Amino acid sequence: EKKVCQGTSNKLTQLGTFEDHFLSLQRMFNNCEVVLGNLEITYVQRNYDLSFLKTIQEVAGYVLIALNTVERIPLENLQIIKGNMYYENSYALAVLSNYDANKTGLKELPMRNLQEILHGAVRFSNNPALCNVESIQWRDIVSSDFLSNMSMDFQNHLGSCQKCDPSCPNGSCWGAGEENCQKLTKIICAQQCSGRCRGKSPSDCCHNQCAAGCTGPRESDCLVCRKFRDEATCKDTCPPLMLYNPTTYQMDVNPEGKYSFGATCVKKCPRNYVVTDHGSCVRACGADSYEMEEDGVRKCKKCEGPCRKVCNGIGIGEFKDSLSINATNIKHFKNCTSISGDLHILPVAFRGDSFTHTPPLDPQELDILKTVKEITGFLLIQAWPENRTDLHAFENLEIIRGRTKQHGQFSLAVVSLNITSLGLRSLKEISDGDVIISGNKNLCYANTINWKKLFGTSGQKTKIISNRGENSCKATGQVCHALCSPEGCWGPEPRDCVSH
Amino acid sequence: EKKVCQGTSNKLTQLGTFEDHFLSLQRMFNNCEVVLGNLEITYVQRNYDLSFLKTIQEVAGYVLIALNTVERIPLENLQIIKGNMYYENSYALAVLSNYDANKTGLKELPMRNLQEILHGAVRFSNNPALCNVESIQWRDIVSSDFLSNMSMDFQNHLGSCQKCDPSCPNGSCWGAGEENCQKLTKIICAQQCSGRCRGKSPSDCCHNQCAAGCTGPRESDCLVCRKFRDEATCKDTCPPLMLYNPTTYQMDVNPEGKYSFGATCVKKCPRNYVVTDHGSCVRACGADSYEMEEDGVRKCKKCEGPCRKVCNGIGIGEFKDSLSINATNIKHFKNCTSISGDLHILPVAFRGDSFTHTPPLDPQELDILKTVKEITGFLLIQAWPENRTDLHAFENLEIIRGRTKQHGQFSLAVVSLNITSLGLRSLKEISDGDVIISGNKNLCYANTINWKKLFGTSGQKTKIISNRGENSCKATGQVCHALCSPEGCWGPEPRDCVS
Amino acid sequence: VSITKCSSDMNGYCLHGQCIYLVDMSQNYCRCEVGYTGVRCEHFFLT
Amino acid sequence: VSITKCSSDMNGYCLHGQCIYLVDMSQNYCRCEVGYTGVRCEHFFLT
Ligand SMILES: *[C@@H]1O[C@H](CO)[C@@H](O)[C@H](O)[C@H]1NC(C)=O
Ligand SMILES: *[C@@H]1O[C@H](CO)[C@@H](O)[C@H](O)[C@H]1NC(C)=O
Repeated sequence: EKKVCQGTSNKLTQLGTFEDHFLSLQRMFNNCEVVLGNLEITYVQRNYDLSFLKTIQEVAGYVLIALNTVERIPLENLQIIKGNMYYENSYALAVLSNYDANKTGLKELPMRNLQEILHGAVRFSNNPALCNVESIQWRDIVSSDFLSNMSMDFQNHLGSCQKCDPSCPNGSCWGAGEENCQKLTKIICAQQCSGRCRGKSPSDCCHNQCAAGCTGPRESDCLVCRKFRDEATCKDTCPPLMLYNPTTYQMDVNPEGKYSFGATCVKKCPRNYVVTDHGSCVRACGADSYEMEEDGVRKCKKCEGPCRKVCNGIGIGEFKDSLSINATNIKHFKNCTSISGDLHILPVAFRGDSFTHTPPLDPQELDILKTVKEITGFLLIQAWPENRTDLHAFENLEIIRGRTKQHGQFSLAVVSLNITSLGLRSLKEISDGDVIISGNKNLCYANTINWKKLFGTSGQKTKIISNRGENSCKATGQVCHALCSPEGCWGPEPRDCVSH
Repeated sequence: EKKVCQGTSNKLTQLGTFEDHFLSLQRMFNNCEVVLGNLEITYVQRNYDLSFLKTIQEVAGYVLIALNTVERIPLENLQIIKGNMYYENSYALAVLSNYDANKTGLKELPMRNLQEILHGAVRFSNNPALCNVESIQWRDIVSSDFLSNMSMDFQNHLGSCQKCDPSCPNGSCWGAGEENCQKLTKIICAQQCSGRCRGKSPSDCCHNQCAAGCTGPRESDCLVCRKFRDEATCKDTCPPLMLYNPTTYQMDVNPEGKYSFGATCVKKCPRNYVVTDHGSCVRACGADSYEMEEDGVRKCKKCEGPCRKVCNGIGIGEFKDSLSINATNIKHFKNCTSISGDLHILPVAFRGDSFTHTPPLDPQELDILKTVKEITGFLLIQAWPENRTDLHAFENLEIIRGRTKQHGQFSLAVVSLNITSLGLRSLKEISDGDVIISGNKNLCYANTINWKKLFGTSGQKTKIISNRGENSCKATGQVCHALCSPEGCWGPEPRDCVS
Repeated sequence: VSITKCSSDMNGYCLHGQCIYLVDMSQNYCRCEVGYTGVRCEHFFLT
Repeated sequence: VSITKCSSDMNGYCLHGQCIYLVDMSQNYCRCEVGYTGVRCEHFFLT
């Protein structure tokens, strides 16, 4: 139910003049209150307003705050860093090098409501103008098992900051106002207590499935849920669809049983996803398993016999930190019919990347992908062999399911190409996600197809811009063949037509 | 872990003489620590030692202490009555009419360790010599709900019962001495306690899955586990074999994963029971599934499509409290090939019962049992058409899994028949449980078979008694056919040879 | 007397036993013969 | 004082951008052109 934003993993990388960087940060984290990836506050210059940061309450990955000459950063209601991915493989939060030429950088970081970081540590360094950050006691927030990798360059050369209000215990505050007092909920509980209490009162002690704390003892009163949430409650595991009966020694259906999707327990899995028999929504079935459709449900089933190659996507498994398909990994897709993930075709493959020790890619090897008919995630094509006129290698591709989408939105992207036509003759369904066709200076026939009949969800949009103008293509005769103009065409030839 | 015993459900029926009744009860509850069924202490007279009851620590069904004239029933270490089954549909513990003509009877019921009854109410009535038990504050022991309908009629006519020791709280005890004081783990608890408590202080609460109490404040500290016991840790559900990953939308393997067996969490399912992909040890796979042997274990596997019909046995489903297969229920066994449960054939079916409103059974309707090839439990045949010479309908029975046993011991009982041969031609395995063949006056061809080859679990026994003598069977020519192997025969004709 | 004989409308209740009437509970139970168990003396047990 | 520029060897680290050196971390990163995101100016971004 909570508003949702993806996040950024650009790390210390900048996008454009610092203006454009700020615009991208605002655009992404505007009205966002749960960050599904990483929160990255970088290159934020002074005289720029970071008001929208107030909405953020939860971050799954790491939070980086670096290179900011802006004075205040209002992450006031952020309550949890789940540390599902680290910065430098060790830090769940890192506020680094937020300083200026005249030592006039970051000054205020009123994170009054942060109480827990499940996994990871934090690191502070080169914080010359940051005030009152020294006072913070991080033994409360961070789990004990990480206190070792915990780095701490708490030193202030300026030393011109208002101290902590008497309402702040142990003189620990994130700022000035007594509202910035560091509320503590970890060790100051009781011996019997294990959950993060409200206070040293053993009565005011919280559930284990509580994360930051609680407003009441029961699990519905948890501030943040530790693992899963079911509607308004928090659970270690989502309620099973069927429970064991100790008396009858048999299985019996659970009424409160719901399916497992992400960190949520939902009564129905999303349509493009797969349902496992255990009762959870999965993005891909493991090896020796395949996807079928049975009685309205796409389900994983164990296979003995034909099956197929695993055919993991780019960014997954073998291709862990692979930017594009190329000679080092092109052989693994020999007879792949379904792609368990994403495909990225980038110019670096054809040029070659010495830094990743990648040799150039022969264009002719792309034909290996002719056998692919299904892609479970998204297909991004930013480079293509100049000599070819269409996306010939995907002539037999039939469906893209959009389980994983580029930037959380796009399942098909074809950009920056010299192709005259698309040639996706066998394409029939884009289950979810938007389709961008842009920057293709010689492309013409893309505007004839009614993409809405290839879409499986109301709301999927198509953005077709910055290609060869339709009037110019009509003038040059680059239009669909006349024997086949009911629905459109992927190119000039009758075969490239669709309805025919 | 703890020694178990099945239990009794005879209610207030008397089994033979008072001595025979006592002997059956002694056989049942000797050395027993966990009653998996009901604890029925009835018709136990004076000068009979009930000391073997001191070992009982847990009862899963109900406890019925009735019609006893014995002075003391030493249920000193009983801690929990789960109440999975109720007496008269409303009482978990019922102590009723324990007196004689001279109004002599039960005096001491020293249940100094009974702290909880999970489900069910309690009833005490017409016990005229019961001492000290009146003082017990059952509000600590019983659940809050069922407290609604608890029938307490305490009336010790004598009054010559010793008074509870002063140390007992609120003057409440189970008997004489500081020993038999009442122990409180519910009403004495702290404010807003999770479940129960070891002390009055707010830091003395128990974990919500502690049942009777706790030695400390942890889940491993519980005296009794509420739901599941994962090897000395009380838990709501056994650790799932696999865990969902919220970050990577895929399933992962749980190292702490654990199979379910009753209320216990076990690293491996027992021998004869079958494991589901859920990580649960069941006695029978559903009609949606079938049993097979993968990786050396029998597991449930989802059907290909054309599976075989599976039917619930006697005692379950539409056959809830049916004594035997009978003209009302025979229809539902038409095309079944596997029986999830038991099969009882009793003379009441052939004779007809007025009280269950059931007509007599047509004998040839038994013929619709020729389609049965597997029974997950036991086969109890106490009656058969007197003018048929073998068990015809069970000619195609192939396996008796014996996951459920009669009296907890027998998986095949053939009692009091005029059959001359067994005729169990297709039987190849009796997986577990002992076999009894008794009272069949005309039966031959029973000792010829090497029953050990049929058995699949070490320790299985054969008791063939009170049948037509082997010497008599051989004298007038009732020996296996010449074609039969030395391994034996089920009958006289050539098709009756074994294997 | 607290245990009596059942009325004639209860001849066939006890399959392998005799019928007894418990007055304190106003209910009809059975005294089973030797070697037989169950409320209505249904089953056969090895002594 | 807070950034510098990268060596000649790091010509192709930024696919669509210019290399930066960050002095406090002693690390190297990218300044991507308008419309390109990622640590190495990898993918094209919506607008
Ligand atoms: C009960 O068990 C003990 C040993 O465990 C044995 O000595 C005794 O004879 C047993 N009694 C009966 C009736 O089985
Ligand atoms: C006593 O209360 C229980 C509550 O579950 C109920 O099931 C039962 O029927 C009640 N007793 C009677 C005689 O109705």
